[PDB]
Amino acid sequence: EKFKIERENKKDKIVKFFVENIKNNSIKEKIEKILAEFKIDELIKKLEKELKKGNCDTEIFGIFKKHYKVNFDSKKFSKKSDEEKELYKIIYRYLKGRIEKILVNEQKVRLKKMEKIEIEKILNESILSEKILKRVKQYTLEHIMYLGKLRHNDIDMTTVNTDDFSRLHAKEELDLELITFFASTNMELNKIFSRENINNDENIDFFGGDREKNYVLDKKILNSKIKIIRDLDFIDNKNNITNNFIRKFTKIGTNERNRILHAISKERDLQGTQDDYNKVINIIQNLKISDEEVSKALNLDVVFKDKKNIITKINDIKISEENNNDIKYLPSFSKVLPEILNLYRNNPKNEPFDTIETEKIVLNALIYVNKELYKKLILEDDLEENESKNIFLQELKKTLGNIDEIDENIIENYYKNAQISASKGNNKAIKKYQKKVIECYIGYLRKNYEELFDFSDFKMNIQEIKKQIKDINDNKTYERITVKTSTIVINDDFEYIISIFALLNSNAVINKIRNRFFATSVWLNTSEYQNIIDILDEIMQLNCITENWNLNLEEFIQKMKEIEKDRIIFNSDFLKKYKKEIDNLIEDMESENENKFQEIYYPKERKNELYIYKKNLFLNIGNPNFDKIYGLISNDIKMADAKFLFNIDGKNIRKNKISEIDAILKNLNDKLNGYSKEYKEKYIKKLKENDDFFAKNIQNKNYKSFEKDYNRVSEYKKIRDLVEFNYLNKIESYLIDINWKLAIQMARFERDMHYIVNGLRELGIIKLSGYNTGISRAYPKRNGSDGFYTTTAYYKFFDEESYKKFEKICYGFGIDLSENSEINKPENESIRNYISHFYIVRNPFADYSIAEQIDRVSNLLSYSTRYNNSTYASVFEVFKKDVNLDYDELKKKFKLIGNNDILERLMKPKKVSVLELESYNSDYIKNLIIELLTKIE
RNA sequence: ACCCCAAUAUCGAAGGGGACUAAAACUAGAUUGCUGUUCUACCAAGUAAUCCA
RNA sequence: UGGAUUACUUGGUAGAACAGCAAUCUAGUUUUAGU
Repeated sequence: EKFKIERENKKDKIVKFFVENIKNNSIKEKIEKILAEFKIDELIKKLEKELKKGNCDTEIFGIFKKHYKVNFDSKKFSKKSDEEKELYKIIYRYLKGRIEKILVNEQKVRLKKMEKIEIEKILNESILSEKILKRVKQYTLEHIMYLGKLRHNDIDMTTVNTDDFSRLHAKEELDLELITFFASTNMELNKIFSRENINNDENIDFFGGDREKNYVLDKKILNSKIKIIRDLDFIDNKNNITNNFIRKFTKIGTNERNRILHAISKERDLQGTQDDYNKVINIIQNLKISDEEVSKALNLDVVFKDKKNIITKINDIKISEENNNDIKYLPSFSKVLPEILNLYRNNPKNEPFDTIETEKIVLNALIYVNKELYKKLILEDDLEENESKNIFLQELKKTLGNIDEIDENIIENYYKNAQISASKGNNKAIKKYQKKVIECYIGYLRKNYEELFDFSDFKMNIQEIKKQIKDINDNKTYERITVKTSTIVINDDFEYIISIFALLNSNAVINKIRNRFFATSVWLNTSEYQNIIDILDEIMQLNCITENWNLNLEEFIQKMKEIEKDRIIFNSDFLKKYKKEIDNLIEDMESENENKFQEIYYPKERKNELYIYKKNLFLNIGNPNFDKIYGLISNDIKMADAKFLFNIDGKNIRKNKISEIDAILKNLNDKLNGYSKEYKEKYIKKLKENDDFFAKNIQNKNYKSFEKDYNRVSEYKKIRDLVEFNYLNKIESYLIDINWKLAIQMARFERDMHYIVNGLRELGIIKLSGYNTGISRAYPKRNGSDGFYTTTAYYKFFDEESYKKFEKICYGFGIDLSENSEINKPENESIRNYISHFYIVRNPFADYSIAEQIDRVSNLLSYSTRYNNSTYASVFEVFKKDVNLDYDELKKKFKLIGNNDILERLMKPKKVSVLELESYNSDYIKNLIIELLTKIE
């Protein structure tokens, strides 16, 4: 409620005053010649006299305003201008905020904690002048960026609604993510290509300044990788490059990032763009990878041989695309499943079959039919004007609510009444509601079905020996009866470029931009980003040379074959690397009775004969950074025993004790729902010193026999992770998350350097400008000086004096645009090149710690006060998946390049259960996160 | 622990919001363990051929 | 008669495709209560 009741060319003439007076360095004298007029240190004395009573209430600000009336003339004794009156305003309101915070501090010296701040202990501080200059700078900076934001997005300022502080506050948080996604495809497409010459081992900018002689790299590319590019018509036979990188994928790539960075919402580009037959190629790639229902020969079409028309009735159930909100309220399939199994064991029309292994076939054929049926009876949508025996949900509303009540939310309101009754001390209400809905669905099933539960006719494993053997061994069986299991259309080029980018990145990068097309569409309540939110949901669900055209397990033969062949992509280099690393693991330096890696890496005949396939080793031989990541886990791998299969005490874990611990942790997650945490804590600690009421629980021997079994399953899962190489994925995950999270704020700074230039062009301070097309950088750099104010920036200036005045102003705010000042350092000593080109994943540990770059981005974003701790809070949420954060320590002020013993008080061992146990790999992943951030070698 | 709120250089704004705390269903994912069907490889016991007799 | 080139029977094991269940964590949506 600040801007649009004021600033009628009046705040503008105050900001225009403060800018050219911070430039001339005058406020740091004005502030003390003004604040000396405030008389202090007797007000402190009468504050001491009133706190000698111990008031801390509504009688103190009157004393402060009375002393203000003594000092400042409350009568209009003077004729000061609006600027100096606003300095008075800022100082008086800041002192008001400090005195209310010191009164809540005086409250917080006599309560149960005594954090002390004495009043006379702080005088020569921000009281005199430390932070009020920062306050004036933040005021002027917020108004300059506020002007430049509206100028950038070409908004008429007079017609600004408050609603456009919600329409536009979310369409650029999405654009930071759409720029950080646009540059992590620039590094993925540098692992495919390089330049024509061998000596260039750097990155290309495909999206921007284009260049010819850009050809394939014959390493690190897989058949699944090269097949996508070969199917997208990027490469032809003999691996040459087609002319779609000069007419189709280049031009459509650069225009999108131009329209995102420059915020050009002018029109659509041209009709000469990606038309529909250029999109059917990507449609074909999405078609030929998804699963076919005909390709499901594994729920065994011998269970429904004589019932081969009930599923035609199932497939004739009509559904429509409402995706209704009456699915949040019905309990899910996990609760109706035991009752459907018990209904199968209630039918008096079927018998004990042959034995215990005949009917597991039948149950695994039947649960897939019941699970897909439950989502077609709910979604059974609207109908014509003679439909008598009707849908499931109307009997549900008939059981919940009375008649003349069908067109009203009785399900929603009845769940809300059950939840209100739950919140008044009646914990049973939600389970009672779920049991009523379940018995309603059971009563609906028994009268319209159970002909599908009729298993009178049965073959007692007598012909299903060779029923499906004869069904597969014979071809042309067109009557593979299926389940339909409820189209991909791309509209415009934004969809067309994000889909191609989304089939070129890792499966965690799409979760970063799917959730941001989601949370933007929830914020605006629209449905514009709906064709993109589901194309990203079908590509996240897709995750030929597997064993046919793949691993022979005799590694002499295939390396010799693909040496003498010059399965073509299976280069002998990666096979020899895989060979060498497994040989490094299995070679017993302790050459004794020790073959502990048997059946894990080799099938009972080792030493260069046979080698078992592993996918968390073979999918890390190939990235160009492998041996740096691999070096700090390999000694931990080569020292863990084989307690897995060598003894009884590792097969009693794979069969019995894991399920017992899950059963104990499933009979408390249902006993302890809907209770406050004080009750759960006073019960969860009595479970530790229990001496008679663990026998009423699942196991016995109250807590020692549970913790020993938890320790044994814990060390089993310790050993399973490293021998399967389940830490070479966590490290790559951490590196790509940290580099993503730093490139976010490095794009934010590039946006704010547009807002600065626009907000100071409106104010007439950096006037006589111009627009230079093609280059997409806000400010000029000294790269190619003596005339650098014109060319190397999106905005042109007039003379060099205008750029020098602009640089003086930005240095006054705290943004240094000089030579070599952590911005214009030449290569990789600038933050803009080490992070906006993704070198934390491409080349780790190279001359910089990770924790020494978090500081260099948390200090480049220190010119604003709202960005305070916006990087220690944004980066350290990556690690909450594996360690606990201490947020009270993390909101404070610190640094990481020095300040020893700080990564131990900022993160804790992840203590996890609903019995509050500790995690199985807490210490190892904690020490591995600490050593990843700080290693310089 | 930060932002905004007036008759405002100042005059019960000597206050009030964002906000936290806890609990439900539903959705999506990662790891581990289990169940079912096909395909492949390895090891062990068995049935059935010369050859050495 | 024993070593030996053979074909298939179950039986541990291990990989790949698909379907289902349970535990732990993470992100989200709708909602309830109180301060």
